[PDB]
Amino acid sequence: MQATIYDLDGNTDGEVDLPDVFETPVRSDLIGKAVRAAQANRKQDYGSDEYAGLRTPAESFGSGRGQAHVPKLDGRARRVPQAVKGRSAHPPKTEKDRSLDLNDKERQLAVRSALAATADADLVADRGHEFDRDEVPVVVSDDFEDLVKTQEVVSLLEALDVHADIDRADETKIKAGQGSARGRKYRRPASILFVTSDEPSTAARNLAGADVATASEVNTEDLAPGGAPGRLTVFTESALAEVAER
Amino acid sequence: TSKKKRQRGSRTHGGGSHKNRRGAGHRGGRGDAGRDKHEFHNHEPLGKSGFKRPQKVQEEAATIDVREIDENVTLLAADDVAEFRVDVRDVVEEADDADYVKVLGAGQVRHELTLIADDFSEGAREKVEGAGGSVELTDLGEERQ
Amino acid sequence: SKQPDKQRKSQRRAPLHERHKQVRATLSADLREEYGQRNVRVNAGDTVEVLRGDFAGEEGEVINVDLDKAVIHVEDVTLEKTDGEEVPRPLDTSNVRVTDLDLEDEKREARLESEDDSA
Amino acid sequence: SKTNPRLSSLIADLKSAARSSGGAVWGDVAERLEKPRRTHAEVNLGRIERYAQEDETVVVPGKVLGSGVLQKDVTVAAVDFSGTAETKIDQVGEAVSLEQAIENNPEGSHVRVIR
RNA sequence: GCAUGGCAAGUCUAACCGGAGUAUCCGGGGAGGCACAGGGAAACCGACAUGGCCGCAGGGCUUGCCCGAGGGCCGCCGUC
RNA sequence: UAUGCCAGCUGGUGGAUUGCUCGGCUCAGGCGCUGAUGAAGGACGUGCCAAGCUGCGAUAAGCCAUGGGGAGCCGCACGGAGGCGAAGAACCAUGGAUUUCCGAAUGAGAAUCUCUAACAAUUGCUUCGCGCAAUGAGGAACCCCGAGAACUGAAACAUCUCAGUAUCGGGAGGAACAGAAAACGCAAUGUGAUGUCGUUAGUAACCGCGAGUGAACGCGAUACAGCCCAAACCGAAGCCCUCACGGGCAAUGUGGUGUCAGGGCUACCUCUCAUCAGCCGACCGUCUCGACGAAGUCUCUUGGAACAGAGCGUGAUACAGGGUGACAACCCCGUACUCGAGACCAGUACGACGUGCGGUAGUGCCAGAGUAGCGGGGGUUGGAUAUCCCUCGCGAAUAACGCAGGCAUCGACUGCGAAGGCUAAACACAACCUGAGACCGAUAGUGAACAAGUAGUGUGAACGAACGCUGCAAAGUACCCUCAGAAGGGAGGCGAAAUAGAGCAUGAAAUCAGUUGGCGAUCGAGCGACAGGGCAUACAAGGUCCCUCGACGAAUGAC
Ligand SMILES: [Cl-]
Ligand SMILES: [Cl-]
Ligand SMILES: [Cl-]
Ligand SMILES: [Mg+2]
Ligand SMILES: [Mg+2]
Ligand SMILES: [Mg+2]
Ligand SMILES: [Mg+2]
Ligand SMILES: [Mg+2]
Ligand SMILES: [Mg+2]
Ligand SMILES: [Mg+2]
Ligand SMILES: [Mg+2]
Ligand SMILES: [Mg+2]
Ligand SMILES: [Mg+2]
Ligand SMILES: [Mg+2]
Ligand SMILES: [Mg+2]
Ligand code: NA
Ligand code: NA
Ligand code: NA
Ligand code: NA
Ligand code: NA
Ligand code: NA
Ligand code: NA
Ligand code: NA
Ligand code: NA
Ligand code: NA
Ligand code: NA
Ligand code: NA
Ligand code: NA
Ligand code: NA
Ligand code: NA
Ligand code: NA
Ligand code: NA
Ligand code: NA
Ligand code: NA
Ligand SMILES: [Sr+2]
Ligand SMILES: [Sr+2]
Ligand SMILES: [Sr+2]
Ligand SMILES: [Sr+2]
Ligand SMILES: [Sr+2]
Ligand SMILES: [Sr+2]
Ligand SMILES: [Sr+2]
Ligand SMILES: [Sr+2]
Ligand SMILES: [Sr+2]
Ligand SMILES: [Sr+2]
Ligand SMILES: [Sr+2]
Ligand SMILES: [Sr+2]
Ligand SMILES: [Sr+2]
Ligand SMILES: [Sr+2]
Ligand SMILES: [Sr+2]
Ligand SMILES: [Sr+2]
Ligand SMILES: [Sr+2]
Ligand SMILES: [Sr+2]
Repeated sequence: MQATIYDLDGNTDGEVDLPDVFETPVRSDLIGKAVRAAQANRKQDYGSDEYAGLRTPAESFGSGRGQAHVPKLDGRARRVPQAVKGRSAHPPKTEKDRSLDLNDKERQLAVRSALAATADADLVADRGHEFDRDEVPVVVSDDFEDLVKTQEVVSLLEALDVHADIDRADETKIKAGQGSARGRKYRRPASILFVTSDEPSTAARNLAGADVATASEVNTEDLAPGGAPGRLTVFTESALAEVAER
Repeated sequence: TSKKKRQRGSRTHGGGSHKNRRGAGHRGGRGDAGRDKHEFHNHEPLGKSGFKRPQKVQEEAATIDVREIDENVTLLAADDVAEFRVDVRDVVEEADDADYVKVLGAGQVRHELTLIADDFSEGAREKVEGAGGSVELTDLGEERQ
Repeated sequence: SKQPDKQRKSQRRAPLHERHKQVRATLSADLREEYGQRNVRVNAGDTVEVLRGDFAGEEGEVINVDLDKAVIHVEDVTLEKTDGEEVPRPLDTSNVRVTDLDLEDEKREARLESEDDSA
Repeated sequence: SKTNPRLSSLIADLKSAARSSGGAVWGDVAERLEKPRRTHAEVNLGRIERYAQEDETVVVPGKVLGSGVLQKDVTVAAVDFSGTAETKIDQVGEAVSLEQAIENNPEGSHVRVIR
């Protein structure tokens, strides 16, 4: 198909062939698998101290004093799992492999599949993104890379009737639970993904919910956050073409 | 829901009497204990058998069936097309870490072929010639006598 | 760091010279323009206006600045004890705004007026 | 509990066709695709060459692979083809998806099942 | 073993290298493994891309009669 | 109706629950030796008031210098009094001063003190004098060299296993160890020091041929680096101490040459950029620390408080995280960007100084002995005839010689020179620094969020808890009454709240006091389930139910 190209003023400026990958049938299960793996792979190993609760010579008295055969020290029960201050019976272990494998072909297929979900306005809308456009993804002239001020990217997005999504992401959620005690107090909706070619857009990155990537390494996660396909994206002239051979 | 997830409240988690799942006695001994006594069943029998020759006095032939060669003649365009002429050595994978290449005669040969290899099987020849073809024994192949 | 425990920790355990920044307050529009800064370290000479608590709206002279507890006392911003005596109600500088500086110290003034640095 | 959404749609389309048209193969192939993957067909070209005949659509309730030689000019309809399979077949005949086959022949007539 | 998914006469990379948004991730790396031939202690030799008959599903026809993948019973082939 | 049963209400007791996190746990990166110049550790001191912790050392929570920093300060610790600071204090970085006693502990002795100048003891050098030096002890583990179990598995058990594990002795470093072939043996016209990682592979090998044990060559990677002696031929041409004088060492050989691209020597060609020694000396990168740093504290409403809702507005290379009286990019610290310094890389890389690579011909001049090798006995190993080592005995050749290529001998072939030595980098650990987290969230997580190795137990080795939360602000309750009363009580004051008033957020159950409903001093025990009656019931969150009659009317079914 063909995709319309836009200049920094938001005006049309020709158009190009939308590469074939964007016609890859959408496979949400393969995409979900890909995201699930990337998420598991950055998780850190953990586990309780292997000697926790074992630093004691506590011994059981056995039968005779009308007492349960429980290891005790200084009249205190210890070591065993049912004992307060005792060891953890089956605790998290450092040796556990918390990574997930994924064949390269299966992963690459998912990237292509996620790329393709980006060109389906109905899907993009279902995913949740707020926009008032018909063509998707949004293709823009390579000059986009030369921008510097965030507000300039704002004007362009407003001109492109795509700024509504940023307003959507301009609301953080203060999570329920103890994540807060560990630095995970906030979370927020995912908005527009800017895919450039030379370097990620420093001008767009700070936008609420925004994500920036480069055609050479954009992955399943930026294309489909949380494994949900159809992210409202904005490619760069060259980014669009370079992404064709992924 | 998995089986594991359904065991809470069951008490014995599928073990039957709670006197069953204890130590190695419940397995009749650890590892292959009793492989000649209480658990001889389906176990390989005891004993020695044969011998082994030293690994550096052993030859490993790289083999291929005419069927493989013949089925890919056209595809193997990057290889001679005479009155096809094919040096099996340039065809067999793993033909490097092998001491020699041998052509076996499994399948059919629907073309006339001139095969060059370190050795062939009786049937490999009968078939190749039978389809108006020839067989050329390599120089290395000159170890038959 | 990004971890809440460490963030609070570094603040509660900061050495004295690093606590000056815990008693800084935003400058009035004029002063901001005048010294090219958005805020300053509140001194026991400055005049300030309360913009938040129960004393929001009042202005007064800073009578004391406690670095140990990172708080300030402002003239007339007080509480009445049971015996009747009047005592100061400590304020977080974050709820106040400096409307007039005490530049009796050449160093502070020099610091404020310098451009490469702030006071 | 199939996981591939496309496989699910195919199965749904296969049933719609078998119920609405005079075609029992489609409902048959559907019943087989509903079975576990391990039972799905994995057919090499050599087998299609041995039992297929022209003007009779070959239907594979599985996937077609590239071993062997196909010379007969036949139309093969499968759940999927390996890159090579689809290549060899297209040379002497034609490779088609069950989704296409179902559309060109809802009645599912003149067709031979191969596994 | 099984269920699901990729790829398929192949399949997968390991350590590790480059890139980067720097533990994630993108590209590279096929060393090596398993599969693609077996039998024999070894020396050593080396196989059905189908020859016959039943027949389920399915297809065809002029509605009992054909074609009949898979399957079943045999031939035959490699080797000790 | 007493004693009393069941349920609830008000108030306790208790500290569950919810929320909170100054502590843990684990991972990652960086970094990494200290001590006779007396360490690490301990004891005892040291403050205006000072018990504990922290700091410090008779100059005792500190003294001095330089830079930073800044109007405050006098640690944890929110008191009282007093003092210090523009003579620029506090605080921070770097460097310096002081630094009691015991402690390797070293003049001798000793439970931290005492007695009459001290490297005690063992060594090297030696001016033969403790004159100059070394050693000793510490360190989380990691590392190297020695000593070396058993429970256990084999369903018993002895070989075997657990395991060269636990534990013990000795010793080094920031990393250790190894290391430039008497190699390999994909046998080759081939590879080319050594670790390590992936693989080779649970393969070869071992084994009551049981259970079990278990490599290597190679290959892909990481990192790369190669040299020095002994002797031959020379023969004092030399080295160490001292400013010097001078002394000491050295013919039992200092020094030159040389080191398998064998060397030396005699005779030649050519030439050096090899090597070795020394000089100089980074970039970059990584880690940490630091400077700078945009934009609202606008309106109304609610509230004790706006960081809430509604309205208006703004920055962003900054929408990480935290703080601030409630959900904060724009109130404060920070964060992005940019910049600075230290540390590590590394005295390395580069560069430069000197030295001089190599080739021909001749020469049986030189080339590491209890060795190579064999036998007896042990251990160990996958090592099987074919692992490595110990022990007793025996014991060679001299490059024209010798060793190896998985049984022995002999020949051939291929490889390689043992019995002298050094060697960067790539790898292990985590004390220390920093960062991180689908980890735990106060009976959890460390034994330890608190006085934590604390209180406490044991003659000793050693053993070892529990204790988190007022409030926005102490505004931490003035005055009065009562009382033996700084108690407690009453009244009162503060605050949104005292049912927030001190183990002071919330405040379960067990259970206690008082009390409400139901039952109750002639009656019977798994305490109930299901039916049905009594009595009891504020609202809200349920709104149905009863009687006459009529309609419908299954099985069944009359007088
Ligand atoms: Cl063998
Ligand atoms: Cl097949
Ligand atoms: Cl080799
Ligand atoms: Mg515990
Ligand atoms: Mg919760
Ligand atoms: Mg200024
Ligand atoms: Mg002494
Ligand atoms: Mg046993
Ligand atoms: Mg090592
Ligand atoms: Mg046995
Ligand atoms: Mg072993
Ligand atoms: Mg080997
Ligand atoms: Mg042993
Ligand atoms: Mg605890
Ligand atoms: Mg309470
Ligand atoms: Na303990
Ligand atoms: Na792990
Ligand atoms: Na049991
Ligand atoms: Na390979
Ligand atoms: Na360090
Ligand atoms: Na004290
Ligand atoms: Na000191
Ligand atoms: Na000494
Ligand atoms: Na002496
Ligand atoms: Na046993
Ligand atoms: Na026994
Ligand atoms: Na044994
Ligand atoms: Na090879
Ligand atoms: Na504030
Ligand atoms: Na051994
Ligand atoms: Na011996
Ligand atoms: Na050898
Ligand atoms: Na607690
Ligand atoms: Na009742
Ligand atoms: Sr007894
Ligand atoms: Sr079971
Ligand atoms: Sr047990
Ligand atoms: Sr068993
Ligand atoms: Sr038996
Ligand atoms: Sr290979
Ligand atoms: Sr303080
Ligand atoms: Sr304080
Ligand atoms: Sr691959
Ligand atoms: Sr058959
Ligand atoms: Sr090398
Ligand atoms: Sr030698
Ligand atoms: Sr031999
Ligand atoms: Sr407790
Ligand atoms: Sr611990
Ligand atoms: Sr005792
Ligand atoms: Sr009162
Ligand atoms: Sr009736």
